[PDB]
Amino acid sequence: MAASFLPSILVPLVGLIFPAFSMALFFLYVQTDDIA
Amino acid sequence: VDLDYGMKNSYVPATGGDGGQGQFGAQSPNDWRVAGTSPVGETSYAGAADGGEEPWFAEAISTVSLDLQKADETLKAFTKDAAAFKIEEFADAAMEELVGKLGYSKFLEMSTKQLMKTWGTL
Amino acid sequence: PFPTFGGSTGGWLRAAEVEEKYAITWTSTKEQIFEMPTGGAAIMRNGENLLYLARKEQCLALSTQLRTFKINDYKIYRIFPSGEVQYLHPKDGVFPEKVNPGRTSVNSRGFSIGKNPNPASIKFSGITTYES
Amino acid sequence: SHTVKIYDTCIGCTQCVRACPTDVLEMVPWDGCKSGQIASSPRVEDCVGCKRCETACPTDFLSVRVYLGAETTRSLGLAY
Amino acid sequence: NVQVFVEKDAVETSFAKWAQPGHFSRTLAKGPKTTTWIWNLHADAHDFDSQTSSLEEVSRKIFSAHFGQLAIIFLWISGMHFHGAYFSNYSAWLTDPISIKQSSQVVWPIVGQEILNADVGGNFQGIQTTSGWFQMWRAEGITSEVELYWTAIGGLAMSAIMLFAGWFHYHKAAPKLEWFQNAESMMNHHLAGLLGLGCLSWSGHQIHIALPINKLLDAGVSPQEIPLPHEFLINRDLMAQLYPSFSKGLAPFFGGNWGEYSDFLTFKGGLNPVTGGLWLSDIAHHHLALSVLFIIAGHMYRTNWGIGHNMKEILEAHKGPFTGEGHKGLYEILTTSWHAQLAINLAMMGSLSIIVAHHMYAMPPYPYLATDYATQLSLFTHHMWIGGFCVVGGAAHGAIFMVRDYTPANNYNNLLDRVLRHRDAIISHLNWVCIFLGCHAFGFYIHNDTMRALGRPQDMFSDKAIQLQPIFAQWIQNIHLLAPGTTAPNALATTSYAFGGDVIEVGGKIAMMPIKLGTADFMVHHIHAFTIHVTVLILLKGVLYARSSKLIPDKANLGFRFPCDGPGRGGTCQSSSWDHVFLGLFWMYNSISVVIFHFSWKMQSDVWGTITPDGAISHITGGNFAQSSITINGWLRDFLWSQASQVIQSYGSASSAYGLIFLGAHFIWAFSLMFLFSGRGYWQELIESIVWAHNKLNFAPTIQPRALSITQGRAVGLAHYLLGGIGTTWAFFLARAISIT
Amino acid sequence: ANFIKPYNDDPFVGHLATPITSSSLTRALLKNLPAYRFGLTPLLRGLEIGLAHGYFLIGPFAQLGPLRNSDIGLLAGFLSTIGLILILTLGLTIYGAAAFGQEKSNGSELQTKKSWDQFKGGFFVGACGSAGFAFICLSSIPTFAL
Amino acid sequence: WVTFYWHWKHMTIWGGNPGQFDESSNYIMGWLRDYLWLNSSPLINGYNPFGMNNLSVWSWMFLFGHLIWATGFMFLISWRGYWQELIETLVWAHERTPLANLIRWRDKPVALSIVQARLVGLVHFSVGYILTYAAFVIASTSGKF
Ligand code: CLA
Ligand code: CLA
Ligand code: CLA
Ligand code: CLA
Ligand code: CLA
Ligand code: CLA
Ligand SMILES: CCCCCCCCCCCCCCCC(=O)OC[C@H](COP(=O)(O)OC[C@@H](O)CO)OC(=O)CCCCCCCCCCCCCCC
Ligand SMILES: CC1=C(/C=C/C(C)=C/C=C/C(C)=C/C=C/C=C(C)/C=C/C=C(C)/C=C/C2=C(C)CCCC2(C)C)C(C)(C)CCC1
Ligand SMILES: CC1=C(/C=C/C(C)=C/C=C/C(C)=C/C=C/C=C(C)/C=C/C=C(C)/C=C/C2=C(C)CCCC2(C)C)C(C)(C)CCC1
Ligand SMILES: CC1=C(C/C=C(\C)CCC[C@H](C)CCC[C@H](C)CCCC(C)C)C(=O)c2ccccc2C1=O
Ligand code: SF4
Ligand code: SF4
Repeated sequence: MAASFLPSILVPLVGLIFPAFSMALFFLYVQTDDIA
Repeated sequence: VDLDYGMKNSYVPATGGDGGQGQFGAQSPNDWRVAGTSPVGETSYAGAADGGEEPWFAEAISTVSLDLQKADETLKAFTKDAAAFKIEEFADAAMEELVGKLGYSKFLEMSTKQLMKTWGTL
Repeated sequence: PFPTFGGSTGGWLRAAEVEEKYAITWTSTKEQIFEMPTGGAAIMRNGENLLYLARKEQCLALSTQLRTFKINDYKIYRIFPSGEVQYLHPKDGVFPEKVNPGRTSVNSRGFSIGKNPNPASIKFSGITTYES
Repeated sequence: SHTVKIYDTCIGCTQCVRACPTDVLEMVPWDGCKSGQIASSPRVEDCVGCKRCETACPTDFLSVRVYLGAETTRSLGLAY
Repeated sequence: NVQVFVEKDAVETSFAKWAQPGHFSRTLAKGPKTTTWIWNLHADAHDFDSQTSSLEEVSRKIFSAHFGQLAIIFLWISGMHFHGAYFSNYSAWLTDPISIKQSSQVVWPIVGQEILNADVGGNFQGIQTTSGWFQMWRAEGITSEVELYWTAIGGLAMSAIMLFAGWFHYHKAAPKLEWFQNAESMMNHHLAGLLGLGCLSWSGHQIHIALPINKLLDAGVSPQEIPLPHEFLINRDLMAQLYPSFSKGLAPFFGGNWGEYSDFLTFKGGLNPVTGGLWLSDIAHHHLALSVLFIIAGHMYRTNWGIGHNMKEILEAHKGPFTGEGHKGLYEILTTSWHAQLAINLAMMGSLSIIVAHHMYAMPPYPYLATDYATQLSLFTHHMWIGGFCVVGGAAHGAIFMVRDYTPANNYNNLLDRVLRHRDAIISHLNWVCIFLGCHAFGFYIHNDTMRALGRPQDMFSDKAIQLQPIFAQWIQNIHLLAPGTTAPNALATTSYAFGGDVIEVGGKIAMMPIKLGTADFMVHHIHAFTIHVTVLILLKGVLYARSSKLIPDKANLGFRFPCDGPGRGGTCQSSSWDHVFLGLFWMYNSISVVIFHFSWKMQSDVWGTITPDGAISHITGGNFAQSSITINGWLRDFLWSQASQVIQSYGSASSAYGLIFLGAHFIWAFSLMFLFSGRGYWQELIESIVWAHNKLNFAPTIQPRALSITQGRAVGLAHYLLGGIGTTWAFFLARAISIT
Repeated sequence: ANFIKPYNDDPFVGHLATPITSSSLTRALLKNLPAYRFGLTPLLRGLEIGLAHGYFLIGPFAQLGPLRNSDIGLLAGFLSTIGLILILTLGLTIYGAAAFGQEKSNGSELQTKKSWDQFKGGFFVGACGSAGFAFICLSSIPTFAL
Repeated sequence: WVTFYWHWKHMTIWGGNPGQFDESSNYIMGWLRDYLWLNSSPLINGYNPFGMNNLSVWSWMFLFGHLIWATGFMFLISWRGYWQELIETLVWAHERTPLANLIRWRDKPVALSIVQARLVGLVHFSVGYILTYAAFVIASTSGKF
């Protein structure tokens, strides 16, 4: 393992996985009927 | 038939910038957020109409109607206080004379002196 | 007692089934064409007519049009999905534009509009100046 | 729901009531003016906020004031 | 019974009401209390149906106003002829149409503006004009400035006659409403008389005057040696020298041997090789056949002699199982509403203007028009703009009909009623079509820009890559190219060389050559489809939701033109049908702008240019359309940035007026955004502070200053937007085309 | 004579019975599609729908994707199809969570949380398997020559 | 205006010819021709039919900014009532479409509010303005010097 691999590892995680999960979480939070 | 059925909703009026629930209620007591259409033989929500062999247009079938008898009865129920006020100012049997002699809507529409005039006839 | 109408895409939607619906009834003394607020023309029946609409404003627009026909007996109801009815208009049997004894004033403030308090004077109270 | 207030400069001309498209307003007896009536807004749950009532009001400044607030299905004028 | 009913001395002639501004309006008649009054006065001046409830009076006002418009048009034409007669190089241009630049406007020497008098040739200095006057005059047979002077004198006479006729038919002899409601007789006269006799008489002029004069002029005869036009009338031998069948005379016409006239009534097609325009003999045959067709068409409707069709009967019979009552009620609509008629007629006239633009570029009808690239560009662009405005106006007046003249009682279960009954379906499907077209058509360009930027040319939509060939258009082009011998066997050449064939060369410049269609043409045609569909969406929504909607159920009671119904219901700004016209105008501007840019670039890149006697073709922009027009960057760089060179480098030359107008149009376009982006509440509040300053010095108008109304703010913003954008394109096109021609 | 009438003989509902909405073809088709067909378990509805969609979804990726001209173009198209199916499955999952809540479902109707989870799982399996089947079919295209 | 002034004066200084600014800045056509048009050249050729260089990202951002600015015009010019009426037909279409009406929104679709549309138009306008000018200034300065 080397740090030079990190972009091709991390960029898909930051630009695809993270926005998708963040958007799904925000959608679920805004659709929740009782938050508190 | 309850008269505050509209008011008994889940709308909680805010403390500012909100007129609240007025004479009939701010919103329906029924949750509008229901499911979409459903397969043949199934219902999407509790009181949904069975679209039969065409469930995709199930929401175009009416389960909410107003039969004329319910209309007359709710007319009387919702205006019972106004009629009570009109007999209170014109003055049980007298109200039954007036509302059968000329009508209930007409009894609401007339004036206490005018009803004192029509009570002159018998 | 439905008027003679061939239908349109402008009628009520799922809300009429799940949230609320409106009905207007009236008595016509002849068969006459009128304008549906949802688009298109319908033929009133001689006698009682009943019409279902998605909004109260549609019912009142139709009633305003009925007034041009010399028809003043129209009644407007709200119907909930359970089948409960609310008699809405005219609420007391008398049109709101005609003053009626037994009505109580609602939402009056006993001063001219220029006497409402200053916003900075009610900060963090949760109220607005027009409600205090 | 929107807020509709009547101030005591009302002259009971009934123009706001005739202007209202959703029947929010009505005339009630009152001894504060020559006409012997004042405007009232008992049914603010049906107010859409069009402000036709304010357009109709002849006083200076207005005697009926509509303050827009919490939106509902009724106040948004939704047929759906 | 078709009869003439006229009331005499209907309206007094007097200047009293000229001194009472706003007399036509009951409200405006009381005089101004605020500056709003002033604006209202101009807005309601020609709104005749709001000035009176009588249809007869509206008809009379419309008739007289039409005469006034005709007088103005005659004045304009007469002025053009007078400028040709006294401020032009027409005589010099006649001798050498190729090297002399047409010019019919001269400027006075003042503040240095005389630089605008370009060295156009022919011992003449002036402005190069692009409206095609010289080509039209040469096609008519005009060879001298004296003929132009007489045409101008007649134009003045006709202008005065139209003005008197308008005064007479308003104030002295005003027809009754029953006269106006004569659709059958009006159609019979306008088809047979106006169109048929017009075509027949113009064919007479072309056969007797224009044809021999142009045959001589093409043959190289000097204009000063060509016989005067009346000699061709009084000397059948003069015509027999040119067209031998004139030595037979009219005997073949009444004998039926019309083939004898084949020498001057032809079906050649193509273009005249000397002039680069259509053969005048083809044009004469065309006008003669059209005259016959129109005269026939003008006997269809019944007036007074039993025979003929009743329009109401025909309309009433056309109904089917999908359409209820069908066309019943339409006749009553179109004979009682001026707005319904105007909607139809504006739609038709605008579409016709667009058609004119296309047909006049592809089949150039006048001599030496095809190689006058400035004139071709200006005529195409001008007629495109006129057509766009007229189609939008037709939409607007349809909306006005819906608001004001539509009656539910007269439209029960007919086509109009059923359209109103499925407006939601219509608008939802049109909305989806617009999204589909926009996404795909514009996404092609966006995809291409991204691919080229990423260094992936092989992934683009292009001819050299993933291809989008307009195969249907190509199939049609091939069919039209093969037509002359087979499906039009009597045609000697193609209707237009744009479909295929040789290159038509005039003076070393290309008049017309085949216009090939590839991937770039596919993309741009789908952009055109997209913009038109969106414009239709806006305007059809304005018509179908003019009376009511789920948002505002009583829109018709608010009228055609109102700013809004208040901030309630979420906000109702621009819900009126006038606002739909307002938005449709922006979209029409977008559409026509794209169409004229497509024309300009495609013609410069693939059609226009020079051609050596050997055969080597050098196009104006070197054929860059195919690979540059497939990205937005290519339009920004290879079209706008590159072709703006002439307009921005024009200072200090005869084209400097174009650079100035380019800048001023940019300025007015940006100035419009102040009105379009803001609202009158702000401006009224600012005016309060300014009125304060005036009051602080003891003076202020009793006509209290007011910010423009909401609707006037929108109207002003849009008017300046259109003026600015269109004028910018105008200056840019004119500088570019004068350089390249 | 009249091929349009109000839907359900109700003039005031916003719908019309036309040949498009109410022809025998339309009714037979719609009643037989797995989203509506009587008697299917939610899992089987999901499975049939996934099988239908995953098969055609591979085509655009295989034939037009960036690696279409490489010899692993089909494999890349399959991978792209699987990624699209995962995106759609996330959509279905969060949709079910929003539309039905997280409480235990009281019924077996498709428009319930447990049934929708079954339907979503069936869709994922059907779509991925169908993309794989299309990959196999596209690995060897028959010319149909005797 | 401020940054245009700074940039043009510095570009003419850096280019060795201050006299071009000194003479052409006195009329608007000088700004349009000698500042914007003349200095657009390396930016608009970051990619073209012949290839691309490292300025292609700025060319793309330039067009991106123009597009965002123009899209902001839509919110600024067209107002709410039109859009609300259109969205009404969209709701009708979705409720009446088989296999799509299996799915329903839980938040009723409405047009953006009056103030919200002003803000959205302003944000699009501002972002487009900034991105367009940043691309121009960076690309023109770096592709020339
Ligand atoms: C806040 C400043 C900041 C910004 C804008 C970026 C931006 C970037 N980083 Mg870098 N990174 C940062 C700080 C930052 N980094 C720090 C402090 C470290 C040391 C831990 C790193 C370690 C790092 C590595 C190893 C790599 C990147 C890479 C990248 C690029 C791709 C994104 C990615 O996959 O990273 C993944 C980032 C992380 C795993 C750690 C992120 C740590 C920062 C502090 C998160 C910042 C949160 C932020 C402030 C929240 C506010 C923003 C929001 C409100 C909009 C992108 C240019 C990739 C690259 O260079 O591709 C060519 C890459 O391989 N970053
Ligand atoms: C078709 C429209 C038209 C247009 C746009 C032009 C335009 C022009 N003409 Mg041409 N012309 C025309 C028709 C037209 N003409 C016609 C029909 C004739 C035959 C009469 C001529 C005969 C002609 C000649 C002989 C000459 C021109 C010239 C010109 C140029 C200078 C005009 C000028 O500044 O005069 C001066 C402008 C004024 C004095 C402005 C006065 C405006 C009045 C006062 C306002 C009117 C408003 C309203 C009607 C009145 C209300 C108040 C009232 C009741 C008191 C200009 C390009 C000149 C030229 O080309 O020079 C090289 C020139 O010598 N024209
Ligand atoms: C603001 C309106 C406007 C203006 C300023 C112009 C200006 C011009 N037009 Mg254009 N035009 C317009 C609207 C306008 N047009 C519209 C709406 C149409 C569609 C009908 C046309 C169709 C048209 C044609 C066919 C021609 C022009 C030409 C011209 C140029 C010469 C002017 C002239 O006197 O030619 C006089 C016109 C002719 C000599 C030809 C007229 C032939 C048409 C078919 C006659 C139709 C008349 C008919 C009765 C109209 C009723 C239509 C019917 C369906 C009811 C000038 C640039 C001419 C040109 O470009 O010359 C270089 C030219 O040939 N125009
Ligand atoms: C046959 C052509 C025709 C006719 C006879 C009419 C007639 C009418 N229109 Mg219609 N309309 C038309 C075409 C026509 N229109 C077209 C092509 C459009 C699309 C643009 C429209 C769109 C339209 C709208 C939106 C409205 C009308 C309205 C009207 C009515 C009022 C007219 C008025 O009082 O304005 C008075 C005339 C003016 C105030 C002049 C305006 C000047 C314009 C805006 C700019 C001129 C620019 C100039 C040429 C360039 C100068 C450049 C220089 C300064 C550098 C009248 C019935 C109004 C109505 O209420 O109907 C009942 C209305 O609201 N029209
Ligand atoms: C350049 C600026 C701009 C843009 C992009 C738009 C875009 C649009 N306008 Mg608007 N408009 C504009 C200026 C603009 N307008 C201005 C200045 C005004 C004031 C006059 C208006 C007034 C107006 C009216 C009155 C109407 C429109 C309508 C529309 C829509 C047309 C339907 C369509 O094609 O959608 C397709 C989308 C596009 C064409 C935009 C980009 C498409 C991309 C390139 C391809 C697909 C990408 C995809 C979504 C992936 C995105 C990835 C992302 C998640 C990262 C479209 C969204 C109409 C409408 O809504 O009809 C349904 C409509 O009626 N506009
Ligand atoms: C909107 C127009 C548009 C179109 C048609 C394309 C097309 C393409 N893009 Mg491009 N692109 C676009 C805009 C567009 N792009 C935009 C706005 C951007 C951002 C700037 C890009 C950025 C981009 C990149 C970075 C790449 C592409 C690539 C591609 C290619 C592969 C895409 C793919 O496989 O999708 C898959 C498609 C689907 C899964 C479904 C397509 C839709 C189906 C077919 C509709 C079917 C409906 C049906 C007929 C309805 C009825 C059916 C029945 C039941 C009745 C393809 C040629 C890739 C490439 O390599 O190009 C060569 C690539 O790497 N694009
Ligand atoms: C290529 C041009 C543009 C094509 C657009 C869409 C291509 C799809 C094919 C549609 C053509 C046939 C339409 C039905 C066939 C047709 O021509 O009419 C057939 C039929 C006519 O019915 P009847 O026989 O009752 O007609 C009696 C007549 O006298 C009318 O009174 O019309 C209908 O059934 C309703 C028409 C609405 C049908 C809506 C279909 C979708 C329309 C698409 C929008 C059209 C755009 C054009 C606007 C100007
Ligand atoms: C350009 C111009 C102008 C001029 C115009 C003109 C010059 C015109 C002319 C026109 C003409 C000059 C016309 C003519 C007409 C004619 C006609 C249209 C005729 C017809 C006829 C027929 C129909 C025939 C028939 C017959 C026969 C066949 C046989 C037997 C006998 C008879 C005779 C019956 C003016 C000044 C206005 C100004 C503006 C521009
Ligand atoms: C008919 C018709 C039509 C339409 C068409 C279409 C649209 C079609 C489609 C089609 C399709 C769209 C198809 C699909 C197919 C699919 C398939 C064929 C699938 C299969 C699959 C499989 C077999 C799989 C399996 C599996 C699983 C499940 C799991 C594990 C793995 C495996 C692989 C074993 C139209 C309109 C034109 C009209 C005419 C007629
Ligand atoms: C600038 C602007 C104004 C202010 C502009 C006004 C009031 C126009 C002023 C027009 C002048 C007064 C008429 C023409 C007169 C000349 C400019 C000066 C000559 C002065 C005298 C000879 C009359 C609005 O009122 C407005 C309203 C609604 C939306 C947008 C806007 C808007 O953008
Ligand atoms: S509030 Fe205004 S409009 Fe209403 S009654 Fe009072 S004075 Fe008249
Ligand atoms: S006053 Fe202006 S901002 Fe307010 S609703 Fe009307 S048009 Fe919109």
